[PDB]
Amino acid sequence: ASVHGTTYELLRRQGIDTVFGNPGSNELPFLKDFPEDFRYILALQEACVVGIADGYAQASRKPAFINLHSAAGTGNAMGALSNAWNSHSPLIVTAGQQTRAMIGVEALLTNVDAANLPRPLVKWSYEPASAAEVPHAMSRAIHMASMAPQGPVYLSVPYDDWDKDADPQSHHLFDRHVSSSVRLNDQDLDILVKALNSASNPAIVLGPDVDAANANADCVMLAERLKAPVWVAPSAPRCPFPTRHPCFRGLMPAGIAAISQLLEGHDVVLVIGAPVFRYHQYDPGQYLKPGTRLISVTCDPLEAARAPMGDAIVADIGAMASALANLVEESSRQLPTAAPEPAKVDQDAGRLHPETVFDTLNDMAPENAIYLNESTSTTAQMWQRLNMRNPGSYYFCAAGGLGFALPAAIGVQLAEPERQVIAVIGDGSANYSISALWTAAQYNIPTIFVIMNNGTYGALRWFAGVLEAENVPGLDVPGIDFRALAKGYGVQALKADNLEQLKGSLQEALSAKGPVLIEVSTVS
Amino acid sequence: ASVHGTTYELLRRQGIDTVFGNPGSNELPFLKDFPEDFRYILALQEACVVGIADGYAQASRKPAFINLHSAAGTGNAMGALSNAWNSHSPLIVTAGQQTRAMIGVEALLTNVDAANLPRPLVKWSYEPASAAEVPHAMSRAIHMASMAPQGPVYLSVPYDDWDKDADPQSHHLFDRHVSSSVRLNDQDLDILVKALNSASNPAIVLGPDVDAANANADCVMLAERLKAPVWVAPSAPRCPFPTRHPCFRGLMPAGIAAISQLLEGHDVVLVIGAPVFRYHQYDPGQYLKPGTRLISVTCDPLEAARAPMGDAIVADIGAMASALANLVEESSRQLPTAAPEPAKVDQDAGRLHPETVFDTLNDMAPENAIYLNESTSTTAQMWQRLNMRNPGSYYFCAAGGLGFALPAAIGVQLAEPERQVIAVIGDGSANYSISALWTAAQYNIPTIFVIMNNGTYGALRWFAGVLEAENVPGLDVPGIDFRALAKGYGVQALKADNLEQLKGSLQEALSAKGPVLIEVSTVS
Amino acid sequence: ASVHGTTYELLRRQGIDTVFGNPGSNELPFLKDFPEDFRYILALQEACVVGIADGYAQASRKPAFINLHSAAGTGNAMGALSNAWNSHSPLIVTAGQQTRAMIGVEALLTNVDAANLPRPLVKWSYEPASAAEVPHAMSRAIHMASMAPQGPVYLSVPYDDWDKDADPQSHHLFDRHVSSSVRLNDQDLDILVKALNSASNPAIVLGPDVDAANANADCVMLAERLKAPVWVAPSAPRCPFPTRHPCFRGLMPAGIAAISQLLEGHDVVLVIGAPVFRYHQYDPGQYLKPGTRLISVTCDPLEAARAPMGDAIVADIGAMASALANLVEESSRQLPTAAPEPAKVDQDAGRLHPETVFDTLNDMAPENAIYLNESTSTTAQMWQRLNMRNPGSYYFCAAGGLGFALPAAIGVQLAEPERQVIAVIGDGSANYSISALWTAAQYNIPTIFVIMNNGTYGALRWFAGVLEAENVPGLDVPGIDFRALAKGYGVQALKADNLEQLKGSLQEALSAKGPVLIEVSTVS
Ligand SMILES: Cc1ncc(C[n+]2csc(CCOP(=O)(O)OP(=O)(O)O)c2C)c(N)n1
Ligand SMILES: Cc1ncc(C[n+]2csc(CCOP(=O)(O)OP(=O)(O)O)c2C)c(N)n1
Ligand SMILES: Cc1ncc(C[n+]2csc(CCOP(=O)(O)OP(=O)(O)O)c2C)c(N)n1
Ligand SMILES: O=C(O)[C@H](O)c1ccccc1
Ligand SMILES: O=C(O)[C@H](O)c1ccccc1
Ligand SMILES: O=C(O)[C@H](O)c1ccccc1
Ligand SMILES: [Mg+2]
Ligand SMILES: [Mg+2]
Ligand SMILES: [Mg+2]
Ligand SMILES: [Mg+2]
Ligand SMILES: [Mg+2]
Repeated sequence: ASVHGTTYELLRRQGIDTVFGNPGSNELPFLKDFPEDFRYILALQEACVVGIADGYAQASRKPAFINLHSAAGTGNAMGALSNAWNSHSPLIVTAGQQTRAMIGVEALLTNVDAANLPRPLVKWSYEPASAAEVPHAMSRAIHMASMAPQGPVYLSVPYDDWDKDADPQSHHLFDRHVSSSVRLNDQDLDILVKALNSASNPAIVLGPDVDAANANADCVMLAERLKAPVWVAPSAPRCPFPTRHPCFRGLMPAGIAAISQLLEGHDVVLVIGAPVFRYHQYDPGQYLKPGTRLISVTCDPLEAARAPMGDAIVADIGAMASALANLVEESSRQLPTAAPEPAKVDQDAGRLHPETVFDTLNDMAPENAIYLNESTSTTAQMWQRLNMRNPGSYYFCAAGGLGFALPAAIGVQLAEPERQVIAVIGDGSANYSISALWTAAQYNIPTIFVIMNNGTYGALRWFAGVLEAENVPGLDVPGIDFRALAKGYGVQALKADNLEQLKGSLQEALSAKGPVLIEVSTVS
Repeated sequence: ASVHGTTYELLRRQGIDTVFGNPGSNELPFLKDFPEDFRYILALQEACVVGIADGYAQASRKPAFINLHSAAGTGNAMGALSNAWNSHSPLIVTAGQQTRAMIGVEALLTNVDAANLPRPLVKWSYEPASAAEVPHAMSRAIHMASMAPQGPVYLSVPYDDWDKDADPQSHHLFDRHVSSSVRLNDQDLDILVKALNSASNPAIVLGPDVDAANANADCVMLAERLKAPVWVAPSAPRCPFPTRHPCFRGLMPAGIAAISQLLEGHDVVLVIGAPVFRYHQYDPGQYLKPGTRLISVTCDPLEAARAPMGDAIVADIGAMASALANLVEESSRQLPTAAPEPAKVDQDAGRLHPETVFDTLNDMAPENAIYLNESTSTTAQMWQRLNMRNPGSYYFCAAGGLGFALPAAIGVQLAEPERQVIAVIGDGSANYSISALWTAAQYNIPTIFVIMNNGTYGALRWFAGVLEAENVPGLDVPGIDFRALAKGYGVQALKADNLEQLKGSLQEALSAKGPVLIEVSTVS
Repeated sequence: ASVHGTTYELLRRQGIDTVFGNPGSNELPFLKDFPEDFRYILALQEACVVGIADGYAQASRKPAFINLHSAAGTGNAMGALSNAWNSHSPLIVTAGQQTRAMIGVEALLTNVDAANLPRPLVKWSYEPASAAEVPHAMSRAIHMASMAPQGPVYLSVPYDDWDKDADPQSHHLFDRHVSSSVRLNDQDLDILVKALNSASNPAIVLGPDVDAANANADCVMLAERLKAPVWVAPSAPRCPFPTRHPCFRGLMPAGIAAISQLLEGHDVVLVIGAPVFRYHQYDPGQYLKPGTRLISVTCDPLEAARAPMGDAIVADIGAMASALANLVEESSRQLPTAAPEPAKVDQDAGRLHPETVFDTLNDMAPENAIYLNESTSTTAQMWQRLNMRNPGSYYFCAAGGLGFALPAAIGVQLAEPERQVIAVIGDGSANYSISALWTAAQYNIPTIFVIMNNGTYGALRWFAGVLEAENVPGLDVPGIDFRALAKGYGVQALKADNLEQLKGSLQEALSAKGPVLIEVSTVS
C-alpha cells in the first residue's frame, strides 16, 4: 500500500471525508487520484480556506481537514489560525513540502524550519522523518486536534512521500479511538455539588466551549435548578445559552471592573467552558468584589493556569455540564425574571441604525437561523436584539482577527444545510477575506451576507475616543462597492438604503436558492 | 519626551517617513498624533499591507516601515513575509501588543509568545522588556533589517509603552550609522581577479541582490571586460541585467541538470548576488559538469553555507561588483553576439496567446517601464519578450508565494512615480491579495494591472501533466469577473478579448491618470 | 560511498581531525570504524566535552568538532554553549538521533523537536530530512560555524543514516572554500582613516574578536601610530593586547558610567572586535560624555545593531585591523607612558592574598604561558598583575557561565602543546566541570590547575554587599578537598597554605610532565 492510499484510508476510517484547500505542486502527489468518497472545497486564498474549514468544524463539532501549499500557503492562513486557536477549533492543517531530495539546497517551495512556522498558534506542529512515518504522523495530527482542549495542528509532508510504500503495521492506526470525555472524580464532584447547593445567590458564566460540547441544554437545566442568572463570558466566540431564557443576562462587557461589578453580591460564581476572562478594553479594578468566590470548569489547562482568581477543574465540558445538571438540587428560590425586550430606536426613512437592522433580522429570520458577527462596533446591540434559542447559532472571531465571519459563514452553511446562515459583516471587515465569496457561489452554498456599510472602521473610532487619540490615520474605508464585489465572484447582490429596502432584500435573500449579499447603508 | 515622540524622532532621523499598515486598538497609542512629516498608507488586509511595503522597499532600495495589529494582523502577513525573506527585503514589521497589565491573563488581542510568531521568516524578532527600551529596540529593528543580508524584522510593542517616558540617553540612537558596505580583502581579491583574467571561457550568473544593490551597471561592465555570457539565476525575483545586452543569455531554468548543462564548457562560473541555486522542479543530475569551477559572491552567509558546490565570498554585492568591474582586464576575446529576437507566434482574432500579450506590451510600454510577474505559467515567454534595459524593472514573488505582485506593484509605483508600473497577473493569482486594489484607487497610484485570464491554475495543470497526475481537484477557477472586482474597489477596468482590444486597452491605460485593470482573455 | 565515509572525507578535507565527545548508542553508527587519521577526545560529561572543544577552537583559531548523545547529552552542554555563543567560538555540535523508524513513537533516546533544543544559543540548528542529505547538512554546519561572526552550530542525525548510500554529487562539498575575510570599501575606509588621523585625542577599545583574529599585532601598530591609549572591553573573554605595552590602560570596568568617565576627553573612540559594551553591574549614567564620538568595528551584525551609541562597521576584524594599521598616519603626539607596576600587597606567612598569587605566577610562569580565569572575585587584580605579551594568553567564560575554565584549559593545552597553560580557578567554580580533570590525566595534557580556595562564593558575597542584601542562602562552599578530587581523576595534586609552599608547588608543577592541580589557601 502507498502512503497515499494508507493515509486516505486512515482519514475515512477516522470520519474525515472533506478536504478544504488551495492547491500547489507540493500537494499534487497527495491530491491525485482523489477518492470518490471525499469532496474537495476550493477557496481562492488560504485565509479563506482555513476560515471556511473553521466554520465547518465548529458547526459540525468534528475535526476539519485542510491542505495548504508550503510556507506561503501556510503563511497566508496564520491570521485564521490565531482565531482557531482561541476557539479550540479542531483543525488538521497539512501543507506540502518540497521533495526530500531538494530540501537541502532550499529549492523554491521548500518550507524552511516548517514546524516552527505556525507556532505558537497550533497544539502540535510536525514534519515526519521518513515517508513511511506519514500515516502515523497523520494519526497524531487527527487526535491532537480532537482531544480536549481541541485546537489546530500542523503537519508538513514532502511531496515524494505519498508514492512511497506504507508500513504494513499502519493498519493499527485506522480504528484507534481516543477519548477525553472525562469529569471530576466522585468525591470531589460531590464537594462541588454541595457548594453549589449551599450557594445563597449563585451566578453562572458560560463560554464558547459549552456550545462546542453542545452542553447548552444541560447548562439550561443547571441554571434552572440553581435558579441562577446566566451570563456569556466576554468576547464570546459562540452563544452557549438561549438568549431569551428567563435566566439569561446577556454578554458580559470585556472589562475587569465591569465584570466584578456584575458579579458583586453573588457568593459563588460558576464559570463553564470559558477563559477567566477574555477581557478586551482596559477597565482596571477588582477581579472579584469581596464576598464573591469563583469556580471554573475549563477544558484547557492553559486557561486554568492563567486565571487570576478562583479555583479550577480541568475536564470535558460536556461531561461536567451533564454531571452537574443531574446532581444539583432544585433550589426553592424564585426563577429569575426574563430580561425585558430592548427599546425600539428611532428610525427615519434614511440610512439604517444597527439596532433597526437587528430588530428586522430578528423578525424575519427563521428561528433556527445561524448568525455570524464581524460588525465590530455593533456587537452589543446584536447580542441584545437577536433571539437565539438553539445551539450553534452565533460565531464571532475568537481572537478578534477580522476575515473570519465571511469565509466561516460559508463553512457553517456547508455544515448546516438545513439552517439559514446569516453573516452580519462590517464594510471594513468584509475586505479581509472577500475572495471567500467565490466558494459560496461555486458550490452553491446559500449563505446570506449582510454588509453593514458605514464607510469607516467604526470600532476603532470608538477606541480612539476612550484612548483619547487624535490625528489617527487610516480609519476610513470609503469607495467600496460590495454589490460589484459580489458580482465579481458570482454572488447575487442587493442594496438596502432604508428600512423598506432592507425588508425587501431580506425577504428575497431568504427565499433565494443560492448565496446572497446585501449591502446595507448604515449610520456612522 | 515620550516613547512615542522619541521613536518618531528616531524614525525620521533614520530616513523613514512612510508607515504601511492596517490599524487596530493596540496600535492607536502609536498612531495618534501622527507626525505631519510622515504619511500613512492603508491597505484592507495585512497580506496587502506587507506586499505594498515590500514593493516600496525593493524599488526604493531603503527599508520600509510596517504597523500591524497583534497576532491576527501579523498572521495574515506571514505569506508575504515568506517572499520578503527570499528577496532580502528590508522590512521593519511592528505589531501592537496588549497593555502589559493584561498580557498575563491573555486578554483578547494579547499576542502570545509574540516573537516566535513570525519565525522562521524574519532576521530578528523581539518584544522589549520595558517601555523605555522601545526606542532602542526600534533602533535594532531598523539596523537588523538594513544590514546585509537585508531582510524582514519583527518588533512587538505593548500599547501602554508609547505614553511612558523615554530614556534621555535614547538620543544616542538617532544618528547611528551602521555599514556593511564591505568587500574581499586586497590579497584575496587579486587572487580572484587573476582567476577571472585567466579563465579561458568564463560565464556569469546574476541574482536578485545585484539589482537590489543597483550593481547592474558594474555587472554589465564586468561582463563586457570578460567578454562573457550572462544568465539570470533561476526563480529570478528581480532582473539584474539589461535583457537585450549582447551578453545576456536569459533566465536559467530552475533545474539541476539543466543548469550544469548550460554551464558545461565554461571553466569558471562567477555567480553574484544569488543563491546557488534556487532550483524549482526536480531535474536530477550533476551540480556541475567536469571542467567547470564555480565561484559565488553572496551577501548572505546562509546562501554561502548551503551552496552544494563551488567557493564563496560573503560580502556586499555593490562593493564587490564595483571592485571586480574595475580590476579585471579587458579580454581580447570577441564580445558575445546578442541573442536573436524571439519568434512571433500565430495569433488569430480570438483569445490571446501569452506571447502576443508580451510582444504587444514590449511595443507599447515605455522603455523605463517596471514589470511585475505573477502569471505563473508564462514566466519563460515573458523573460524572452520584454526588453528591460534599466534596473528595478522586474519583480516576481521571491518565495513563489502568490499574492505578491498585485499589492507590490502598488508599492513599486508609489516608490517610482515617474516610471509606469505594469503588473501581469494570472486570473488565479489576482485573488490572493485582490483587496490591495483599493489602496491604488485611494491614493491614486497609477499602477496598471494586466490580468491574464485563462480560467485555470495553468502552472498546476502543466505540472499535473508531467506527474501524469490525474483526478487532481481544485485546478480550475471559473466565474471571476475582474472588471467587477476592479469596480468594487474603485479602479477603472477594461476588457480585452482580442489583440485589437488589447492594443486599445493598453493605450488607454498608459495615458490614464489613475490605476487601471485590464482583463485579458488568454488561451488555456 | 556511505554517508559515514563521505562525511569523514568531508571532515578531513575541511581540515577537521579531532572529535570531542561522550558516546551513546545513537552515535555508534557514526563512531564505528573511526578513521586512523582522526583522534577522539573523551570527557566524562557533556559540559566538559564542549568546554574542552571550546578551548581547543579558540586557541587553534579553527573550528572544533563535537559529538554528543541525543537530547540529554546536548542538554548537559547547554551551559557551555552559552559561553561559546558569546565568544564567537566556531563549534560544530553534532548529536545522535534515534533511528528514523522509531522517531514517531518517541522511543527512548528520541531527540524531540531537536533543532529547537540548543536555540537560542546557536547560529544554526538543523536535522536532515533524509540520510543522503547528511553530508550536505554537515557542510552547512562547518561553514555556518566558520563564517564571521563565528559561533556554535547544531546538527542532529538519526543513527540509521550513516550506513545509507551517500549522493555521488556530495564530492562537490569536499573542497568548498567560503570566505568572509572582508573589509570596508575604499571610499568609506579613507573617510574613516581621515577621521582617525584628525582625532586630537583618540582612544582605542579592543575586544575578544581581536585576539580570535590574531589582529593583536596590527592593533599594537595602530595604537602606536595614533599614539592612543588602549583598553580591553569589559567582561573580556580574551586578551587582545600586550598588557605591558606603553599604551595599555587595562580592563575597563563593566559599568556604563565608569566607561563613559574613562572615555571622557577623547574625541574619537575606536572600538574593535567587541560588543559595545558588555556591561555587567548596574552602573547607570551616560553612554558617552559630551565631546566623545564612538566608532565600532565588529564582526557581528547583532553587536552593531544593539550598540546604544556610535557608528558601526560590520566586517572581518583581521582584515580591518590590518588595513587600518597600514593606512593611518604616524601621529606626532607623544606615545603614552606605560602604566606603573601594581603595588605589592602585605603578605604574612599564612593564607595567601590573590595579589600575592598573581605576583608569584607572574614571576615564575614562562613568558608565553597561557592563563584561564575562573576566580570570579579576583579578575581585576589578575589583569593588573599578569604580564601577557603574546596573543591567546587569556580566557574567561564569555557568558559568565562557570564550568568553562577547567575543561577549556585542557583544550587550550591540547591546542598549544608548547605553551604552559595555567588555569586559576576559584574553589566554587572548580566544581561545575570537575570531571574534566579525568581527560587531562588520560591524554596526559600537562595543564596546571591553580584552585583559589577561600571556601566561599566570593564574588556573590561582594555583590551581596552592594545590594546590602542580607540573609542570602547558599553562598558558602566549605568541605571540599581538591587534592582528593584530583586524585579521584588521576591528577597529581599539591597543597599551598602559604607563599613558600606556593613557590615550591608552582616550581614542581611547571616541571611536571603531566597535569597538576594546586590547592591554594586564600583569604576570604
Ligand atoms: C486582521 C485584522 N486587522 C485589523 C484589526 C483591527 N480592527 C478591529 S475592529 C476594526 C474595524 C472594522 O470595522 P467594520 O467591520 O467595517 O465595522 P465597524 O467597526 O464600523 O463595526 C479593525 C480594523 C483586526 N481585528 N484584525
Ligand atoms: C499563496 C499560494 N498558494 C498557492 C500556490 C500554488 N500555485 C502556484 S502557481 C498556481 C497557479 C496560479 O495561476 P494563475 O496566476 O491564475 O495563472 P497561470 O499562470 O498558472 O495559468 C498556484 C495555485 C502558491 N504559489 N502560493
Ligand atoms: C553555571 C553558573 N552557576 C552560577 C553562577 C553564579 N556565580 C557567579 S560568580 C559565583 C562564585 C564562584 O566563586 P569561586 O570561583 O569559588 O571564587 P570567588 O567568587 O571567591 O572568586 C557564582 C556561584 C554562574 N556564573 N554560572
Ligand atoms: O506550485 C508551485 O509549483 C509553486 O507554488 C510555483 C509555481 C510557479 C510559479 C510560482 C510558484
Ligand atoms: O482593534 C481592536 O480592538 C480589536 O482588533 C477588535 C475590536 C472590536 C472587535 C474585534 C476586534
Ligand atoms: O546509549 C544508549 O543507548 C542510551 O543512552 C541508554 C542505554 C542504557 C541505559 C540508559 C540509556
Ligand atoms: Mg511561527
Ligand atoms: Mg464600518
Ligand atoms: Mg490562470
Ligand atoms: Mg531550546
Ligand atoms: Mg571562592
